[PDB]
Amino acid sequence: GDRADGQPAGD
Amino acid sequence: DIVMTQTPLSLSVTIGQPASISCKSSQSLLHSNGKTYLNWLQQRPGQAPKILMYLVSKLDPGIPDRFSGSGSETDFTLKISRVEAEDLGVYYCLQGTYYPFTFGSGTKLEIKRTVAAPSVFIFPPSDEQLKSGTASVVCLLNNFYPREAKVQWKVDNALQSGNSQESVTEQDSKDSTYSLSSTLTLSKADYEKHKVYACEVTHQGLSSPVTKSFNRGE
Amino acid sequence: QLQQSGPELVKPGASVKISCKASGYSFTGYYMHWVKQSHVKSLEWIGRIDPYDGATSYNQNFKDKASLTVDKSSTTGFMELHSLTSEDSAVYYCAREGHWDGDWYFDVWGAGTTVTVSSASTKGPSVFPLAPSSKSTSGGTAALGCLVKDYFPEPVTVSWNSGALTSGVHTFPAVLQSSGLYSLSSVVTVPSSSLGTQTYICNVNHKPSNTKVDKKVEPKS
Repeated sequence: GDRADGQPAGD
Repeated sequence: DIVMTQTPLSLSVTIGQPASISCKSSQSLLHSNGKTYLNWLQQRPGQAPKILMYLVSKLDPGIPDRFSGSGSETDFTLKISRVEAEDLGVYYCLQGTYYPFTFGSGTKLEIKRTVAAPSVFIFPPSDEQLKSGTASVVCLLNNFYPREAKVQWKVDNALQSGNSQESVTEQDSKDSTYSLSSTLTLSKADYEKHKVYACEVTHQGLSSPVTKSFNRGE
Repeated sequence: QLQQSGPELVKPGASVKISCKASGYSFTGYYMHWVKQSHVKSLEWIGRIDPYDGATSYNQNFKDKASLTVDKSSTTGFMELHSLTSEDSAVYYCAREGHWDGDWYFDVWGAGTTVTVSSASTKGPSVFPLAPSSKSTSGGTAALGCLVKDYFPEPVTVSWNSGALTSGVHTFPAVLQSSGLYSLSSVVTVPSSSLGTQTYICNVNHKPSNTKVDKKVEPKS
């Protein structure tokens, strides 16, 4: 949906 | 924060032989969503870290397939089936399951290759430096293996102490060798008090010491 | 790729802001994270920023220490480090958290910014040729180089023929002199047969002091 995602340890 | 403990902390593997590095996490890295966020990175001398494997075992697409990873929820192993020269450097595990991200301490891999003796070179000081009042004499030992080498400075055949410094390169990522320089630094006055400047090099690839010398002002 | 700003000398107690210019991908599409590499080579995650809305998430150990901002119009991310002490000397990396085949991990890293915290003043190097001669020949090859003496702090950048000559170069780790200043040499091995036609120039850039030197290295005559 064009929004950044990443591995859960980032927040 | 999650503790990541790597073992061994260093190791040395002959070209063509297998390497294995393990990591243990202080808690399960299995997330609620069924994924296990355990990553492996390699850092070559002079470069940024680079992700090799994510999700325990999934190879980044630019990574050669001699790399593989395995693991449970808490213990993990990175394997290289046959190490190559470019596998040198420090290997890190990294968990991304629990905030905050945490890395292990790193495991330094040296690539063992055949014994190679240094090629030895010596450089008198430049006229430019002499003008300014000091003399650095540089002895260069190029592309040798393994890294241990002994350099001694002799001036008019008297052994020197206390007036030199040396440093050894990182391991070379192509040929797996090291190089070393040793620099003798005198005042211009002391430099001009002596004729013969020599470095004498010992290395297990040499059966006797090797000497490279010049006469001041030739 | 990601392009970080150059190295920094910082007085203790002072602050510095380092930057990380992104090119070739959609800036607001991916998290930008920052990682500290201490001289013992320990890596620690500092935090991340969402360049779309400026939202930050920090490692609790760096809460008072780092603040992440972003400039959308220049697709550049910034980390400011505050009230610096000896423990903040290190190499700082930025990294993009990218995606591949439906998963996320750090897939592009900047090259690192070295920060040295010191009340000493910066000082540019002196550069001297290490000329090839009969005492620096073996096997039909010649070694030559440059002595890069008496600078502060690390690092100094050495390249050869403006980056065109890389094969066979060794730029040694700096040594720390009794004066508290650094020195290093960079050497290259070349054909001895071509010393009469090729030109060898060592390019020395010590950014902390804004010192740049090019030294042509020739045989002694």
